[PDB]
Amino acid sequence: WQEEVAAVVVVGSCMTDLVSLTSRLPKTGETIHGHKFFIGFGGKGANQCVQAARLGAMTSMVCKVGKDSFGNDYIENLKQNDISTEFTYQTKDAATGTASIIVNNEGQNIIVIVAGANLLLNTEDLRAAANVISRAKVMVCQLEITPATSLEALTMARRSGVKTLFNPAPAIADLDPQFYTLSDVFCCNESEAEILTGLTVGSAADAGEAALVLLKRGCQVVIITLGAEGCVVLSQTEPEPKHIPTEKVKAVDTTGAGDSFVGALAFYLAYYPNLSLEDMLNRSNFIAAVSVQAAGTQSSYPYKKDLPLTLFLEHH
Amino acid sequence: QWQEEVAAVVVVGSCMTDLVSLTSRLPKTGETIHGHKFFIGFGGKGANQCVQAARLGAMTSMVCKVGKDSFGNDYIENLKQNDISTEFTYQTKDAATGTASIIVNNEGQNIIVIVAGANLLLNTEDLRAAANVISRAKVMVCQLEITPATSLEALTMARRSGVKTLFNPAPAIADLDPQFYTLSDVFCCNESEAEILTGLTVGSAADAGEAALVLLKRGCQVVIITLGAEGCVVLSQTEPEPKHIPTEKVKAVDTTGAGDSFVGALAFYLAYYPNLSLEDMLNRSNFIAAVSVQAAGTQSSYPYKKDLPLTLFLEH
Ligand SMILES: Nc1ncnc2c1ncn2[C@@H]1O[C@H](COP(=O)(O)OP(=O)(O)CP(=O)(O)O)[C@@H](O)[C@H]1O
Ligand SMILES: Nc1ncnc2c1ncn2[C@@H]1O[C@H](COP(=O)(O)OP(=O)(O)CP(=O)(O)O)[C@@H](O)[C@H]1O
Ligand SMILES: [Cl-]
Ligand SMILES: [Cl-]
Ligand SMILES: [Cl-]
Ligand code: NA
Ligand code: NA
Ligand code: NA
Ligand code: NA
Repeated sequence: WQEEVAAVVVVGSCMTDLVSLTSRLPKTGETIHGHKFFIGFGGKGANQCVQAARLGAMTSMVCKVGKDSFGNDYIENLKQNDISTEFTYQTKDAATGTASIIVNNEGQNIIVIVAGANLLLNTEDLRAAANVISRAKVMVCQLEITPATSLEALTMARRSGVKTLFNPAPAIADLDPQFYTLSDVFCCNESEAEILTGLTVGSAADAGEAALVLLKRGCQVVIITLGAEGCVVLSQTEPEPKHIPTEKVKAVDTTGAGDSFVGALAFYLAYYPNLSLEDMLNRSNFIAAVSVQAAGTQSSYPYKKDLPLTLFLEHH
Repeated sequence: QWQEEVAAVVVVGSCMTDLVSLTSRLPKTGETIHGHKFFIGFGGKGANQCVQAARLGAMTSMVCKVGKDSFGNDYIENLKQNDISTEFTYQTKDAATGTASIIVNNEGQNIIVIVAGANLLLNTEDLRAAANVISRAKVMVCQLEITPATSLEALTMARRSGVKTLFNPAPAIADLDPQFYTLSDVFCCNESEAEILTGLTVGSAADAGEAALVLLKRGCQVVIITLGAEGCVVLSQTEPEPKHIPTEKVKAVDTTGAGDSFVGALAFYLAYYPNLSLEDMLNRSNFIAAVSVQAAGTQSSYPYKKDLPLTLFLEH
């Protein structure tokens, strides 16, 4: 008997985060000593997948890691979060992707990303995932893997009528035009928006303007997250920007909040399709805001059993 | 056991996992950059020294503390692969294995963040359980990448048993307890360490000669200051006139870890060739350290006895 399908498929990155906490950031040629080191699980794709899974989504992570200790440990992390690893591949040709992060006591950081194995996730690897993709409700992609691969995944999703949620992160100024036209929901932050559009974006009104450019490039729904100001949304049917504020909380660590938001949104798009988009975004704001109230990235992302029941009910 | 060969060189000191990312530029505050390769290597001054000695044929034992974690288990396998005893390599769940996060551009310039972690939990009770191995050694080597009190106690234990002490005050500490000098049979440091320890400007063999005498007068029996490509300068209580021992000119590939190669070669000679003159030991140690600078990769650059000329192992 054919079992429950994954409703949320994430094609994207897994990165081992190698974090050192220090009291100052080093300069060229310097050695410095920090006071704490830890390994965390990151990568935009996996962050998003994990948030959606913890909310109860059945998910499948399509990604490539290394045939190495960090890749075996990432696979176990996915499984622990009840994520299908059927299309989590391993390769000996490159190490699992890494992010080396140095963070001083003011939260300023230096980051060196080596994408590694993530970049060897190829179009044949996606084709083997075709039946899972075609049965999904939502496909989520970012800009951490090879762009040809992500383009293919969005293409495959469209061909089966699967909703596409694209997060253009990290952003680049000459993004292939297809990424706008293949996105049903296009979601980025202020700094990404500024890179994509060339406009200065430092307010919800500014984000409104930038969103309109992204819409005219061929997006259907455009969401710009705004940190503690919440998010702003527009769409082809309602092109007037709608600012969706979020209640004032005292942040502990905002790292990974955007991924929390996107994963929440993927969950809602997949399991609650009749909610209004404004409702989905209020809920996604809420969930991301819970994540900013805890340290870490993925270890901050809330589970369904710790969130209020009202986040899982149909509209009042 | 008593009639068989025991560890002649016991190193009480540090082990660090090197987390290396290759990039084309070094990042600055706030920046995220991408590199093109990530790999894991083995470092820490104590383990580096031990590895060089072992490779030259010494029977060695590494007294150190790593984490009860993957990097600790791997560090232990690295020690064993290099025929080093890990009887007193401890593992703790209370901190992670020491790490060095190293970012290296294409010119070989680097930023390095060290988190000493587990190395700082090596304590006097750990040394007490190692007391019999320490007491039976010919040479005990320590540095300053563990708690200084612990290196001091190791030095003390060695002196109580008549074991030769080789102290590398690296990285240096400006208010180093005076007892360290009185417990050091051979005190070996580099120019920049000598400057921190003495307050003198040290940028030449002649400057080093002066700083060395300051160190000798603090109570060291022998003082050696390494000088990079200029070789080393040595003095002793018996012969307080500086002797500059040059090294033949080679084309360096990577000098990282050269001082540890020199120290480990010296420990080897002190333990297995005690009838050589010191000048001879230092000529040979310069040579071996100069071999290491001609290859990439720190411990992976440290030569083995079978690849070195026969003249390095001939007797008095
Ligand atoms: N300080 C805060 N208070 C409440 N919610 C916050 C918040 N910072 C972030 N969020 C929530 O997380 C969402 C994503 O924020 P954003 O994309 O700005 O995240 P990010 O990962 O770039 C970290 P940051 O916002 O600190 O730069 C926001 O839409 C909001 O819902
Ligand atoms: N360029 C070079 N050519 C030949 N031998 C070298 C060398 N650099 C270092 N060595 C050898 O290594 C020994 C230790 O040198 P030093 O203590 O300066 O190493 P180090 O680990 O501090 C790196 P660096 O010397 O580049 O600053 C020297 O005494 C010498 O024998
Ligand atoms: Cl610190
Ligand atoms: Cl692109
Ligand atoms: Cl004494
Ligand atoms: Na983001
Ligand atoms: Na958080
Ligand atoms: Na040194
Ligand atoms: Na070298």
